[PDB]
Amino acid sequence: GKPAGLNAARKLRNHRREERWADAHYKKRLLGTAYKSSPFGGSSHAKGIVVEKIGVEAKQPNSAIRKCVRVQLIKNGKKVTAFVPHDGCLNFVDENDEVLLSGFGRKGKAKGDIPGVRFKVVKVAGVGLSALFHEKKEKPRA
Amino acid sequence: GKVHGSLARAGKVKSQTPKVEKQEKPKQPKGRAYKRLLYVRRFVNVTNMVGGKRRMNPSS
Amino acid sequence: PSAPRKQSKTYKVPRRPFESARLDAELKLAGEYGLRNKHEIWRVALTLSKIRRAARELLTLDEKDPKRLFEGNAIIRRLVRLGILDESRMKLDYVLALRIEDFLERRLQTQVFKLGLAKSIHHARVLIFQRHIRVGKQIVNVPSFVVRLDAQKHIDFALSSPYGGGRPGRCKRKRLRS
Amino acid sequence: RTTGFALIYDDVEAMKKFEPHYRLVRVGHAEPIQKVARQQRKQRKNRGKKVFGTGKRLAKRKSKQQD
RNA sequence: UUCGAUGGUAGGAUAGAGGCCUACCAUGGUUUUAACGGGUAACGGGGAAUUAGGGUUCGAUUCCGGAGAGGGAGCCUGAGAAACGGCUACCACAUCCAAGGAAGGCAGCAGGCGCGCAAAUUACCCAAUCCCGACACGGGGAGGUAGUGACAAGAAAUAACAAUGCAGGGUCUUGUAAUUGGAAUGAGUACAAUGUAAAUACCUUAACGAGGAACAAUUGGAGGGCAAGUCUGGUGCCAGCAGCCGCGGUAAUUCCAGCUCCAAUAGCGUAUAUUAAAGUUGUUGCAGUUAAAAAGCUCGUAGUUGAACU
Repeated sequence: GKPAGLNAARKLRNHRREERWADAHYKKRLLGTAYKSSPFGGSSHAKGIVVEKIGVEAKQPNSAIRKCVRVQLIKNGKKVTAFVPHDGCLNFVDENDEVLLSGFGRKGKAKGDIPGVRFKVVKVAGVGLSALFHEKKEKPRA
Repeated sequence: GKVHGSLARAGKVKSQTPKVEKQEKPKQPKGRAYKRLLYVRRFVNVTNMVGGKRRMNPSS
Repeated sequence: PSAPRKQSKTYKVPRRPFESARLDAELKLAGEYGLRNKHEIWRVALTLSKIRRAARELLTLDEKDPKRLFEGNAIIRRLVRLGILDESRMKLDYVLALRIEDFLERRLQTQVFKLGLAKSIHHARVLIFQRHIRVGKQIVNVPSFVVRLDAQKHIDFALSSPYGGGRPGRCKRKRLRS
Repeated sequence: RTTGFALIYDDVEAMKKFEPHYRLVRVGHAEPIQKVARQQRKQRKNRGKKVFGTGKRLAKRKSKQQD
């Protein structure tokens, strides 16, 4: 079973220290992967430039076009994939719009049927989504 | 998909849907009056009960 | 400057946000006592939990202990003075059986509503906000004024203001003009 | 209720001697002081430190070298 | 352990002990109780968040101690500095040059550029705390005060007294009011006193200051989780919605428009980090025949545990 001696504190502490690496949560914190190879170095949001738009296909059992775009980060140089939440915004969003990218809400995991996408766009041209949609704000003449 | 993208058919229903104007309505109390109105419509002026329905937004 | 000024939160959010057996009681209490929102309910629950926790930490010790005896009185005097406990019948176990209902009936708003001049607790709250209330020697402009057992006899109308006379005017003067 | 402090010096010399300047101005015993701004005073002090001596010698030497 | 690593003698240097340094003499010191090396997106602590308990995470930051003043190195003054709003030389930058030269360091208070998801005035004053000096008298971007904000905590505007018929209820009382009207009205407007170095503000001051755009409350959701529609119109596995399950192929309570309802409230949602739940780190308190998991087996030293009896 487990050691139960009064002088086995070192043995118990060492075994717990070795075994805690098997924990998925502890490993993801102690490896530093957020600052080592992750697209986001712990940042909640990051600015980027739109590269292109990709029509990803939904997985089973759904079937639709996800209306995604590809965005190149300006502070890291890593090319990632972005998801536009609403409908009819890919026409408004053109190349080089200075978009803002954030997480999806699954702690960096793909949400729903969208394959291989982990980020979502929040602002376009520095004005914010759902503002130009309701015709409250307008895209600057850039 | 694969190497394709439908950037032209997006927002079809939103673009083609009819648009109507919101119905006009006078002012409505907000705050403690709203709490009193909810209290007054909850159980002291029961109109939708019997069977435990407790419906506040019945369908028509 | 030299040291930070201590600040703290007084209201606590329940673990379950939409319990039916809890929301109905909170709505019933709010409607009965004319509370602004449920922030008052959270604050009262928080201080009651603090008092209950202190009493439990006291009661987990044996009797005749100097610490338990010293601290088991101070809470009793505070409760008796504030009127949360009755005029008598204390046994250092009544502290664990308090209710939000009695804590809320101990506020100044309940007392002014009970004496009257408003016909409703909402109008009593309006009176307490309008500074027309004369609770005690010093005017009180807060419904959450916990009133002791000594300041319940000085409550009446103000010398000034139309309800006390002194040339009301205002809307009366406007009607006189028109 | 209106509360405050009262400091009777039971004399005129004692009050006029041991009293803050703003308190003296409030009682209005003497006229106020009209001076330059704080920034102007500090800049004048800096220029005065930059110039060594009385100050008119620099003007005299400048006049000699430029006339 | 070369070029000091461990110890002895003697000397030098230091304000002072001391391999701090030097000459000689011995090979010593640490380490599986993890020495040494490497990483740390590591200044340390008082402390903070969650809270049955045990624990987990954070702590640049109002208090204490250490380091730095672009990176090093040296030095004068001074009791006290290896000082940078003291000096000197190199390294990387910036500047006037008449081309001979000269000259610096805001990780101080303000303000500018750039990196940025991310953070304020080129303001007033030494009046309060204290500091410095020859000293009641001077100075102090230490410090006090204010301008700016959505958020850090505490209190509360958006109402309310009646006549009125209907649904009523049981002669006392609630609601829909295309209704009235006299009331208490505070936000502001002005002024006076107080406040303060001067103010701002708070408190406080008569007095002007609602009959409806009165001086329009928002944020999300309304299938389960989890509370509130199978309601009316548009599309028809398309647009899309969607934290997961999941809805959509002409009856769509889950897509977008209207109506209403539910939750919090001048606040709500979203993205990320963390904590509880996680008895999925388990000393308390996990599990190992079949879900992940008993070394093929044995000996054996650290390590752990060790019959009774005074």
